[PDB]
Amino acid sequence: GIQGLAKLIADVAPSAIRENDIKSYFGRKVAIDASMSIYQFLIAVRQGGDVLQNEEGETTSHLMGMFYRTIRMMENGIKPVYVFDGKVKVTKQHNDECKHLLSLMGIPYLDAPSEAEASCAALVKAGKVYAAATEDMACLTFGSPVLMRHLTASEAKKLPIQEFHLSRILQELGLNQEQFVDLCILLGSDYCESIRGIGPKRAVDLIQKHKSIEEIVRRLDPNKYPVPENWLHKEAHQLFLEPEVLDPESVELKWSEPNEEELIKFMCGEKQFSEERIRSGVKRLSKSRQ
DNA sequence: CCTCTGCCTCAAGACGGG
DNA sequence: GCCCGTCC
DNA sequence: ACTTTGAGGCAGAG
Ligand SMILES: [K+]
Repeated sequence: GIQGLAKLIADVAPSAIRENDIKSYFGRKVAIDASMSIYQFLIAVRQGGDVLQNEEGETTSHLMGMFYRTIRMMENGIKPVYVFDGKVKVTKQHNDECKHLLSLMGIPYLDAPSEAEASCAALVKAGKVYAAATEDMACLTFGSPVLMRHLTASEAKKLPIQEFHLSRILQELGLNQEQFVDLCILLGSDYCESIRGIGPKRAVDLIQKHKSIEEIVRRLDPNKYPVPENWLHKEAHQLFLEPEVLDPESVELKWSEPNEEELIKFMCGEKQFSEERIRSGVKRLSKSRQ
């Protein structure tokens, strides 16, 4: 994520956030970070202090969450493509099992060379999907034209679906993508440190005036705002600006009919899900394809 | 105003019966 | 609708 | 990660 970026946009560029009804997204395609969704299911889907599992002790919380959340999206007319991270722990077995489930459900997935969010952003840039459905605002820093929050949130949570439009953010802040990347570094990114004493108000002001972190460092008073030693801001800038990403043209994205017979063998025979519940889910999925 | 830091509170997936 | 036990 | 974890809201110092 980017520390304080969503709050900043709401505070200073609220017109960049559009809130629309779920019905308005019927038929839209979205990219989703599979690795993060697996991680979240391992945390959320718990019983008695442990993940759901079959009698052999093999985890199934990830399968449970992926199976029903995907069906709910398709019931809303939203077609997801899942993006797996490239180069509580998400294991290779978790990924392989979720990929197997997705293939049997007829849901496309892709392997990112590196960051899943950056490859999600690349898919939106190429027009392959409408938006990245994520809470990670760094997807904007990777250049995603549209980010959508709370798309999969249950109705009970009463969280409105929010579209963040990158072009509007840049227009309101008066910045280009390169300057926006430097601003996100000053706000606080996973890749490198931020300058102590420089928060969201001063970072926006300094980026608008000086236009680059390099220029900012020269202008700043070293005594008042010392930078961290061996600051990797040039490296982080490059990771956001030119990330290693998949080729959106490489793989054709297709949503196909689920394979109920194989889903029963895998989810019920092996993973010991209730057959009644799996068949009910498959029927909802088939109905949503209409 | 602005940015910390420390203290605090509470959500964290989906389903289905009542 | 919500509450809350259960899912595996 | 619910016999825990962590993100965010708040108040006040500097
Ligand atoms: K800082």
